[PDB]
Amino acid sequence: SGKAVDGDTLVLTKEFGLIKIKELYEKLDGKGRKIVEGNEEWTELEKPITVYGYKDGKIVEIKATHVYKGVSSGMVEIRTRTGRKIKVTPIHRLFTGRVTKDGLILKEVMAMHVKPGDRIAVVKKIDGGEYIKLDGEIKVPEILNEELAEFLGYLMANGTLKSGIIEIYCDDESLLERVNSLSLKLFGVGGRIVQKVDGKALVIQSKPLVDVLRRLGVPEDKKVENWKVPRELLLSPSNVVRAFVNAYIKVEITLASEEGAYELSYLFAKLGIYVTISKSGEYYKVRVSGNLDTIPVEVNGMPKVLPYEDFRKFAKSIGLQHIIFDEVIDVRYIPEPQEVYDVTTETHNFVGGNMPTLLHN
Ligand code: NI
Ligand code: NI
Ligand code: NI
Repeated sequence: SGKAVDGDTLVLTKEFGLIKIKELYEKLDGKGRKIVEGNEEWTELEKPITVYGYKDGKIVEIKATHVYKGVSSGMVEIRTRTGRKIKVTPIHRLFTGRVTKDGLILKEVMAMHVKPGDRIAVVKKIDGGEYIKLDGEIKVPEILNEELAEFLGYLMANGTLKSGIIEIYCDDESLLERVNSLSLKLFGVGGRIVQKVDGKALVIQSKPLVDVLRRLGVPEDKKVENWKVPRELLLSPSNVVRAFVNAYIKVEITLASEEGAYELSYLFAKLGIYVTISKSGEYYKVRVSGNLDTIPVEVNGMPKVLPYEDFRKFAKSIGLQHIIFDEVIDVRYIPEPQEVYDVTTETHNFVGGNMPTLLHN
């Protein structure tokens, strides 16, 4: 086998958003020049796609030129403290590393040899994105600007899409006037703040508004099985995502959708926001804290581990990041054959996993 990952491993791409690598492979398969050797297959893509990777000290957009599928006789599963869970072939590479006076020093380690306590590299800040254009009756904003994203923030944070009706509950009357004002501004349709008998609420009665908001990917409400972040938000610029997130939080988020929680970790990473995920019973809890409680550094040119409050003093001393170092809590070998997948990029690394992780093929 080569250096490869489980088919459910999420990958952030420009062309398809956040997608499991087996589903990306099915879309790029054979679209180019193909080489088959037994159970392994390589395609040199006729049209390279765009993914994200570590390059010149930043997490940025990069080209991906080749795809791979084969079989591995077993896998390694690595669980870290922030909640990353990555399933990879034993020779797949990850990065350990340290913070020094002149930036990060990294070191490749095969997944088979990662042990608990290792500080592996994960992605805290994603640079990238561009304004997305969207698809008469209710007027619709033609690009996904900051105002539309702010509206969608409030909506998905505490709004439902009953009937052909939109309802948004809260206190803080200024938030609710803001939502109605933005609704009139963007869509030309307003609502009245019906002081409901539980608390205050805004309600907009427009059958075609809930419909285009559904087409945008807005969930009918929270507490739904397939709750997901609208695709276009992951692909948007940083200021748009900030307009969304500042509205979505008025700090923890409980969901029943594994996928939606993972997508949220990517959305927050696009703002450099440190995020953890935990699973209580069947529910997922996305917690929004800027780094771990201990940080691996180089002092005296020698390795050391510093608590957070000594690390911050040392870091302010030297001028301080897109990458941080998560702590492994569990390494497991799974002796089970499965299909594995890979994507070749110019940097020989890419950003994937249930939470943004720097993977090295
Ligand atoms: Ni290498
Ligand atoms: Ni940056
Ligand atoms: Ni509220």
